[PDB]
Amino acid sequence: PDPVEETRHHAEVVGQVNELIAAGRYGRLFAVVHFAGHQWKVTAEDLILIENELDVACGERIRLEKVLLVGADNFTLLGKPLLGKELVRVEATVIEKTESWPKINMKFQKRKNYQRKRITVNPQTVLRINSIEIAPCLC
Amino acid sequence: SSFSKAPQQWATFARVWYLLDGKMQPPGKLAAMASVKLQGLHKPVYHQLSDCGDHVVIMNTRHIAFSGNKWEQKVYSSH
Amino acid sequence: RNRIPGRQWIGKHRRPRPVSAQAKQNMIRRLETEAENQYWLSRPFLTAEQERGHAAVRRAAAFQALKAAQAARFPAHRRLEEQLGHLLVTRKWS
Amino acid sequence: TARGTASRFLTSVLHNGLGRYVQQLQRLSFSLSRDAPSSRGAREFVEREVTDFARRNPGVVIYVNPRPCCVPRVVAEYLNGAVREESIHCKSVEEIAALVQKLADQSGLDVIRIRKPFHTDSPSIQGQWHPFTNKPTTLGGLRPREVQDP
Amino acid sequence: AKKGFRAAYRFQKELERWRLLRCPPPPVRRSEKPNWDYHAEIQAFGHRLQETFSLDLLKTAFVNSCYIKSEEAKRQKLGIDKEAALLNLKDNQELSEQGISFSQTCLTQFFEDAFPDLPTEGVTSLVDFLTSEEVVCHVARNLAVEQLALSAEFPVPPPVLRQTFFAVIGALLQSSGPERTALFIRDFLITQMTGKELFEMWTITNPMGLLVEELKKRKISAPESRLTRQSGSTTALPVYFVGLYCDRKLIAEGPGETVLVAEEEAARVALRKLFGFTENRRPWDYSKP
Amino acid sequence: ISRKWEKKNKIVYPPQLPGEPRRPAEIYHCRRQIKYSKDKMWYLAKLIRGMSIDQALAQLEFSDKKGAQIIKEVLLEAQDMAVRDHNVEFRSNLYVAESTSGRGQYLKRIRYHGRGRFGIMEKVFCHYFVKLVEGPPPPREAPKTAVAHAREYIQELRNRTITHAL
Amino acid sequence: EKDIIKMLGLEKAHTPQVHKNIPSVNAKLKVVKHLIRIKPLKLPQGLPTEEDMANTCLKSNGELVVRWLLN
Amino acid sequence: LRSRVTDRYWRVQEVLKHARHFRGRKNRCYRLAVRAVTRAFVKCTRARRLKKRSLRTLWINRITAASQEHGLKYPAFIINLIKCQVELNRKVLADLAIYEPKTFKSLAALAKRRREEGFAAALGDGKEPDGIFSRVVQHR
Amino acid sequence: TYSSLPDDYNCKVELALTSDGRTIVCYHPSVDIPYEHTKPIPRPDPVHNIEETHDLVLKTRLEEKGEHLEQGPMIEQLSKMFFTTKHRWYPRGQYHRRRRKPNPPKDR
Amino acid sequence: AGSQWRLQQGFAANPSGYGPLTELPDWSYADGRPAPPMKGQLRRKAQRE
Ligand SMILES: [K+]
Ligand SMILES: [Mg+2]
Ligand SMILES: [Mg+2]
Ligand SMILES: [Mg+2]
Ligand SMILES: [Mg+2]
Ligand SMILES: [Mg+2]
Repeated sequence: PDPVEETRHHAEVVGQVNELIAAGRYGRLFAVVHFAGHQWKVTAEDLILIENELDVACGERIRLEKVLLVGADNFTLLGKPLLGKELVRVEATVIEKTESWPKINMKFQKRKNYQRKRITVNPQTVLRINSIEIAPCLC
Repeated sequence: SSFSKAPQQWATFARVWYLLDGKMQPPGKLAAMASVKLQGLHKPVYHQLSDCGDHVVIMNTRHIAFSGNKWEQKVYSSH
Repeated sequence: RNRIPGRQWIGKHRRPRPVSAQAKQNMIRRLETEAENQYWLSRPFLTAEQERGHAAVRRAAAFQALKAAQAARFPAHRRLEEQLGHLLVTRKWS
Repeated sequence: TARGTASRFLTSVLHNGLGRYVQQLQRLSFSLSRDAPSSRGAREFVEREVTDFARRNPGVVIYVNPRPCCVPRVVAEYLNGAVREESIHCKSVEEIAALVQKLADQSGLDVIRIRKPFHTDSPSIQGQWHPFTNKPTTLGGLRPREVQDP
Repeated sequence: AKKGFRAAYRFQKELERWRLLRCPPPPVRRSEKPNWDYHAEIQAFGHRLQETFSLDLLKTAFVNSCYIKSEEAKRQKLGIDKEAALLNLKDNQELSEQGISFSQTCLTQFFEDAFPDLPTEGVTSLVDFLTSEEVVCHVARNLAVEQLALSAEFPVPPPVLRQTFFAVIGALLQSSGPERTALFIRDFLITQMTGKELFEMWTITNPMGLLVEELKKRKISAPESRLTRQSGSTTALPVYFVGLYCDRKLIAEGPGETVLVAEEEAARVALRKLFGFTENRRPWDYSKP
Repeated sequence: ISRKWEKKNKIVYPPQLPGEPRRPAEIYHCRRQIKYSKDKMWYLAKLIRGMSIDQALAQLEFSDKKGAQIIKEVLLEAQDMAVRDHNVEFRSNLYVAESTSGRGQYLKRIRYHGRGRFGIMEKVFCHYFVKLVEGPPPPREAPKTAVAHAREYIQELRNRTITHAL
Repeated sequence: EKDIIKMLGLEKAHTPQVHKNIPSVNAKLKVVKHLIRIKPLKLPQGLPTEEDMANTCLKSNGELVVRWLLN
Repeated sequence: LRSRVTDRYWRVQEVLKHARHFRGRKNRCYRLAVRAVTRAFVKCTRARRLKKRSLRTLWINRITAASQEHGLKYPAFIINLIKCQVELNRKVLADLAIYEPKTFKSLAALAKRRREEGFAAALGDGKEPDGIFSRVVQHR
Repeated sequence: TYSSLPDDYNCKVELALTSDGRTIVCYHPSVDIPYEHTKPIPRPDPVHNIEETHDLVLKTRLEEKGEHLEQGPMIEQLSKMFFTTKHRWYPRGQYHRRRRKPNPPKDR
Repeated sequence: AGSQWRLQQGFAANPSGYGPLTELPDWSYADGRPAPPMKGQLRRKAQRE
């Protein structure tokens, strides 16, 4: 399509979605958030297990801003490569700061009498994602 | 989809029958797409442990067209 | 039915393994990189005479620091707290 | 190995942290000795850190029972009913504080292999894939080689 | 005979383990175990839930009529007079009635405000499920309400345990404001429906019949069932998709093993969409009011 | 040696409250140091599992094994204990709940071959254990029908979930 | 060739290292010119000062940006 | 002073507790158990390394399966999505494929539109202004 | 009306780009199966098979006749019914039966 | 993949290289006060300096 008409059509779609998000006509929201080096597909009232220790006390409420993707039943917003902090707000609550089950790492070589056994206990953190909100500000 | 738990699982893992005509079609190109459907490599829910798999019905298999001189050169051997 | 005599990669008779189209491209990609490597080395900023001892104080200081650190190797101090701290083994609640 | 031990899914007890956060640790009981040299770490922890620890965590009840023993122990009970035995035998003061702090942050569920690093209820937003979610519909729902009734 | 004592004693630790496995001990209350101090637990109970309780109210809530009757039999058995103190111990019968009446009223207010389309029968099923036996007993047991409950025959019977849990609600109602107790209900009783779906808590047997009645209220004539998609009609595992069309407009679609099963599932989806109880619905708000 | 089967008859249960189901009787009996072999005695023991005492004696009446007579004596003397020592009426109302054979103490001898060689000979002794329970014999399980196989297979296909899903 | 790599600070692969363009360094690079990638260092904003030492970042194309992600 | 090992019962119990589920005489005899237990741990670590590879391979098959359903191959779906500066790993794309059929169509629709713009530039003189979706936005 | 993919099966995807350039939006509503593309419900398919009256003088008989075929003919009947092989319908030994977990973990 | 395209546009070959997806803090407190810096980010700003 001609870019002159393409830009004009894009304005209508953005306005239509902006009208839809401003009236609160969206249902459940899901978001793809980058956290601790991994990308999680996260919706409200979920749990995620973080493999690295965090310096957050239990019960604290934290906010995540690396939201790659957000969408609902009738619309979906893509980032390049991130969504602005003023558009989508995601909050999570720390629940458990625990240690992983004993994992075994052993190396063995034939007929050379070489055995190495070590047990790894990786500290872990469990997060509860409470709410995902979308602001109605969208150019 | 707001389906109940039982009918939701049944719909996702449903078996689907496909029809594939063979009128002047090489068996290799006929088998390439037929192998995918049998395994279930077309479902995004694929997994080898699961029993996902679709029936395939191939008709007009007498009219296949081997490319080149494979009608006289290719041999099938058994003991 | 047809065997490769002896080991299949050593000796007078080997495997006829040919070069592939992928292998040719890998050679060319490395050749193009090395062609650029020998161009940036062609024209130095300074000549051989202009670099005669331009950075020698730093080289001398670097060696002197190495001598100083290696000459400090000596047993560490021994204090009374280490010896008297062993008596805390039998500390009791009275 | 994973095939030898049991497994469980990532679960939070009583849907904790959704409406409000409740410290799942319930009580601790210290079994130390007043004369045993191996109980020195326990005794130093009680004099200094126990009083401050109780203030920070008002939801736990701390019991100290100095009795003749050789291996000091600390027993932690959680709300769901799990009791975890621990040994503080011959440890430094800061090691006891780290060990007790770790017991305060644990949910109390059994420490075994967790099959998935996430948990979700109703993940099928905007529908879940079924083999009919991307196939176009034919006029009249006719089969590929079906003859029309009229 | 090997010299030593560590080997001899360490095996006694193993012998006890085998005996327990072969003959498991009957469950006993936490009170009879060596570490127990009742007043300390009560104070910690209030701080754990971040609520302010009255110590007189809680101790009144944790004593059941079963315990009082059990005590009196012991007093008569020993022939020791304690009627002045034992008989003058208020039970939790009054508190439980206050808690149950308030909990049903508070839960109904939440659902009517959040789900305007739920009928009177539907909302009654929702509140009854959250205040049912299995849901409340599970919450009470995991909240250390069963550990502090004074009653005989441990483990506490489910009817008794539910009585004690709502007694705590009654104690909280008189200590803090009614709005504070409402948050307590939201945090520990509304959260029990997370993940669960309607018609798993409100069981009905004629979805098609109920759908037509609801459409009459909404002024829609009648649904019409049409077979949308199918895959295999002679196989032992057929798949059918029955869709409901009113005035030639699709409103629901459901799969199933057979047409009769799929058609009912189509009505289930229609009812879930009409009553505003789908799976895409806005998640329940838990933020501070 | 170990003797625990004999002591199982000394267990005294607490009295039953009225309205509870009637407790079926349990009689434990055994014989020690039988000259018959362990493996040979097992086939006879496997024969009479799950059958009532009257038909169990009938089958062992005509068996040609040397252990058939030994087992029949054990059942007959165990039946007398059930009707006299215990309050088990209807001496025909017993079924063999469990029967098995254990190994006893062996005697080692020398068996000669020739060329000055020898082999160690093991005199074989075995034990017999039988438990009789009052009541009609339980009904033997029939093979799974066609519908049962179909029900399990359809149920198996319905338990499937998306592996490594989210 | 191993020693020349070691004495040029190129022990770890895929880690950029800056060297002068004097003939003394170029003499060693010519020996191992088939094991390394050489690109010029570009300075769009010039040499960093003592104030902007901590904000420097080296892009892939071979330029050093003095001010990286301001504010 | 004759020193004898008395805790030998616990010496062999630490080994047999990991071999309780084996088949044959490896779950009872200690000599046969240690060789089985030692090989059990070695296979545990090597499979742990392969666990990441296998799951990555599984995701690509699901992405390819869900991309072919829209008529777009996997190689075209990935490179033409990166050109839109959408940094989604293969883990979440597989999850979007199964539980988000609508959204995965938009990503597939986005990739096809981006791909059709790349071909137009090559077909032209190369002086065509970058496509409305092909414009590069640099954050700095 | 421009779309890289047809709007006939899953949804009517409509892509757009924000004027700022940092966000890509897309309005993707569902598409519903039209009435003309569906066939009427085959309700009375086993109309007479389900409810058959043997006679009008005697009460109907629920006599489910059975053959109880041997293990041989039974397996080959089921395998042809479910389009599987015959090797998985045989039972297994006590060793495999006992090692199955009585209470497998359950999610959701 | 497509690392050749990213190098052409000036970005890193690996999306984890000095991009906006890595430098920025991944979490912060709800009230708004900044979170403590990452161990990795501090180390990466020491070799650059
Ligand atoms: K050779
Ligand atoms: Mg050879
Ligand atoms: Mg060769
Ligand atoms: Mg002789
Ligand atoms: Mg021998
Ligand atoms: Mg022998």
